[PDB]
Amino acid sequence: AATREFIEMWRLLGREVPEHITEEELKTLMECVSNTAKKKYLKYLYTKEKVKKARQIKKEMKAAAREEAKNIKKNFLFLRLWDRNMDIAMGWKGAQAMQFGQPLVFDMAYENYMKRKELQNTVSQLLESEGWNRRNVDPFHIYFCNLKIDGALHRELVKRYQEKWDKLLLTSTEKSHVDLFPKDSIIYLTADSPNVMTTFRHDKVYVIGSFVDKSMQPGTSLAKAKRLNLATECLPLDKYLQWEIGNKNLTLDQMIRILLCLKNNGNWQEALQFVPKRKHTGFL
Amino acid sequence: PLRHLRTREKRGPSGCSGGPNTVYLQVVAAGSRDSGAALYVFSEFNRYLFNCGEGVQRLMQEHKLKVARLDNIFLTRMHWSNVGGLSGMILTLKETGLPKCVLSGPPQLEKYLEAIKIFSGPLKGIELAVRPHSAPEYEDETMTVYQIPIHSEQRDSSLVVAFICKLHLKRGNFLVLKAKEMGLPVGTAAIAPIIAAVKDGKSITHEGREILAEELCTPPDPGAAFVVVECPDESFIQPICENATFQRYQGKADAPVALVVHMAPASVLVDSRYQQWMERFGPDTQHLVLNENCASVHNLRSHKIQTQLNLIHPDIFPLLTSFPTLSVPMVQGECLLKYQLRPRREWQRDAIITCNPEEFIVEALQLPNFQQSVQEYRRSAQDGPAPAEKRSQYPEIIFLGTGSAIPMKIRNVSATLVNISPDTSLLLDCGEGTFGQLCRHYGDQVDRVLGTLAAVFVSHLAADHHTGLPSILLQRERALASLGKPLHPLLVVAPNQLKAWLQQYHNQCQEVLHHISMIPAKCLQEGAEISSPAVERLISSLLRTCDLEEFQTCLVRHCKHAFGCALVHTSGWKVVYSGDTMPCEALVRMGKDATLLIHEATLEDGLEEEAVEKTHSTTSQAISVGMRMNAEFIMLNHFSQRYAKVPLFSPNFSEKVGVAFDHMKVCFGDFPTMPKLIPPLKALFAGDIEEMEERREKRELRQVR
RNA sequence: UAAAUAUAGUUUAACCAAAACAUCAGAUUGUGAAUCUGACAACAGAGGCUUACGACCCCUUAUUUACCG
Ligand SMILES: Nc1nc2c(ncn2[C@@H]2O[C@H](COP(=O)(O)OP(=O)(O)OP(=O)(O)O)[C@@H](O)[C@H]2O)c(=O)[nH]1
Ligand SMILES: Nc1ncnc2c1ncn2[C@@H]1O[C@H](CSCC[C@H](N)C(=O)O)[C@@H](O)[C@H]1O
Ligand SMILES: [Zn+2]
Repeated sequence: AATREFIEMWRLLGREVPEHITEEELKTLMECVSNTAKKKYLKYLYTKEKVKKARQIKKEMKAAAREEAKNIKKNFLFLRLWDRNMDIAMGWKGAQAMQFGQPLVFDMAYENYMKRKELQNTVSQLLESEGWNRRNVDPFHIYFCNLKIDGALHRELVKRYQEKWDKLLLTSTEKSHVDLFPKDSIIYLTADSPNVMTTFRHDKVYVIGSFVDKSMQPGTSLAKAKRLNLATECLPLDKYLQWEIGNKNLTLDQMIRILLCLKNNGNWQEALQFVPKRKHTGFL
Repeated sequence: PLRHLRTREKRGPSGCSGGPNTVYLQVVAAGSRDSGAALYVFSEFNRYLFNCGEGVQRLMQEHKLKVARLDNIFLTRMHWSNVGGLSGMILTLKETGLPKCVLSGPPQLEKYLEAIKIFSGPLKGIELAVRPHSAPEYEDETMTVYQIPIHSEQRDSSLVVAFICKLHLKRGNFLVLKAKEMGLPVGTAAIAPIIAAVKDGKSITHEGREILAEELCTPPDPGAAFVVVECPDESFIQPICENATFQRYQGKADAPVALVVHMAPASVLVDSRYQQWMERFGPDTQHLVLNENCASVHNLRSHKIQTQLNLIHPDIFPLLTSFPTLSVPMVQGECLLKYQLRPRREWQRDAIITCNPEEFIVEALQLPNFQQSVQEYRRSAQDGPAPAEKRSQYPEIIFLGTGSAIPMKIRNVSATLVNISPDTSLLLDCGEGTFGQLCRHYGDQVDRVLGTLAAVFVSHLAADHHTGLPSILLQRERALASLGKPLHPLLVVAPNQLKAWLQQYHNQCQEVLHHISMIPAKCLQEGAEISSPAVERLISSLLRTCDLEEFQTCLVRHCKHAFGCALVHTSGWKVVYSGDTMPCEALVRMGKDATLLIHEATLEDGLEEEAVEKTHSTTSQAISVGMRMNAEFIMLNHFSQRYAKVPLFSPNFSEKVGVAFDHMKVCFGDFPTMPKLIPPLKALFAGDIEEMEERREKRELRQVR
């Protein structure tokens, strides 16, 4: 590719540019069809190396630090096998959740509204969100609805989980949540809903739209809910928090941690602990 | 507090180390009769405005053209068509907190500023420094402005100021990549100051070879220049053509002019002597013309909203109506037309607004309940019972403005036109840009309307209700001349103090009092003192010309010397208009059994405490006064910014109450139809209504807190 | 309408420049696994400029405050 015609002086020009690039990275560079977009991507691609080597340099510096102390310097009940035992324990709990647990739906029908940066970030929040469900005392039955098998979102999920994808204790499906559940019990959670969520209802299916629009697109989740006949609710952030800073649309890992706290009889004081403290000045 | 002055040192001493990167010239007023002629210059560090005409502030805010960053306002003539509406502009500048604004033009703005202080509050907080043409050259971080006074062959009414602007030289780009092969350390904080020398072009000794820096720097822009010149009429063509200063910029090849804006009518341009003048500038110089030949829309939102309401009822909401090859090529001015001067000289036509009605209707039906409600109302009214009481088509009430104080995209400041008969009319209030609303509402018929305008009433010395009065007078004189009718002074009923502003303007700025026959509002009251006989035959003219059986007035509860009104016709119908004021008992005694009542309804229900703080009423109090009026119908106007697009509908809204909009016609034969227009109304304004109910809720949370 | 702001896991720090705590996959761990090997690291967004940068300038969305002679 001739796209090297930009990089090979942009390094000499004085802008921050990474030294190691591949054709796969080079391909995504040419979709950036403006000077600022290319500069923004190159800045991201440059800082990837910057924290890599800095953390790289840290780790073998530690290797010398421990190898000198490790080489120079009884009755037990259990073998030290806890990480294996914890994973098995969460597996049994997840298997029980898939049968009797309350369903929670992550709507994957937002692939067409996301750029590559946003789509990748959605998976990262999805990975953390499902991780917190596993470690909970009373896990949800997590559903991935509207997830196209060949779609971009599915391929990214497979790449991140690798072998674990086929072994996850969650129900991923092509069908919409309206096909799996009665339309009366579905409550599409969205920040733009005019109805404020008062109490957590254990006989309802809460739908979270897996949409991370860093280029914020208000009303997208509400439009989907009103395109169907689904009811909507919004978190009582204004009721219990003194907001000052930032968007009121929380991340997927914060949302699931708020719902999990509510499901475990926690009040709104404990549940809203997971709203970033940088966005408000205390609970009232 | 504005970012413009707080981030001052970041801008740099000589700009950002030499010149601004981008500079274009945008037209906010293409020269139409209603909108006037105005020009806007954008730069990285400064923003300029030319010929701040009446209603220009409305156009600059509606087109997202920031006002809190303006530095100088250049006026080419000491004339109301060019200076009018500046009083509103300085109030807007004061609101934003801008400390200092510089005015330029004829030396008479010294007297103009002291003249407008009669009505406007002493502008505390904002510095107004008038810089006349006799002052030295004004140099800024971006550009240099040259002021040339031009005197016609015939205060001083023959003075015209023309501006020859000149952009400062911008330091060129630095060929940083080639400097490596020479040996320059591109690395940051490594012999960087050479770049400043590279910008300057001075030689620097590097790698044992002191080279002239322009070798490693792009050829710097010498700085394109543009000229702002206005030729009001024929008597200014000759002095402009023979102006010595202009020869220094057109005949020379070292100082080209990129663009020349021409604020002159069509008749001036076709003149042969003026024709030779543009070609003398050179074939390179583009020419822009702003005059009445422009055919474009400015108040797009007003046109947009008017078309949508026109679907509900065409008669009640009439549609707004818009009002020879040349040797030298020239480009007609259009709204938001741009001409970039740096780094490329080109005609940027992208931002020009388009006025396509079809979209505006299309937007209407896709609304949730608009199409159903309009259709439901149409069959109920057109194909239902008798269409109201059988009464005459006159009088008809024209609501040219329903704005509380500042103009807004949807509503202009208060101005109401009453058509007593087809051959006579009167103005109940004349706010800023009232003629613009008059011209937009009638189009080619504005001159006929001005010919039938017999009297003007002014409620209180508040500027929202009277600052547009001068603009009517010059247009009325032109309209009367076009119709051939003899020129006679207009009848104005207003408080005595209104003469103070007019006397100041007439003796210092421009002759306008010869069109004025002012009748003080004090002698119009009931049981009033017998005044001088000179006023006495004027009061007979008021009743005779306007066919009024009686014309009453009283002091309404507001700022001192504030007055209400009451029209009584020989036929019998009685129209009572109340300016800004809380429920007043004197008003109640005035218009008992009035046919129609127009009342101030500025605030919501639940804001009574600042309603008295601002001497202003709410909807329920205004409605309750209407019941105390025992009036057939009630009209609400003078809505505040909070009711930006639509008044909130209180449960007290009965069949005897109604809401007013801009360019909305109300006749006595439409009274029962007005309540029937409500169901369509929230249907179109549904997204807007939900904004009001929540912001009403937000204040409750503050009260609860 | 204007000014302040806007960290997509969370905080801190900020012209310091990357941390600390977390997250995902693999691990049969002899009790420092308190680890190892990998995955992901975008300070609202889209554009301009500039040798550059998080700076500077428009624009979009949003948040908190104020908002008429
Ligand atoms: N002073 C003041 N003006 C406000 C306030 N809220 C809204 N406005 C005014 O209302 C305008 C609304 O702007 P827009 O939202 O573009 O207006 P719109 O008529 O809804 O037009 P669209 O956005 O195209 O739908 C603002 O630009 C202000 O002029 C407020 O709190 N204070
Ligand atoms: N304050 C809040 N209350 C309820 N749900 C919220 C919320 N903030 C975020 N969410 C949920 O978290 C998900 C990602 S936030 C993104 C929402 C979407 N981009 C929009 O503009 O509407 C959404 O599906 C939303 O349902
Ligand atoms: Zn008023």
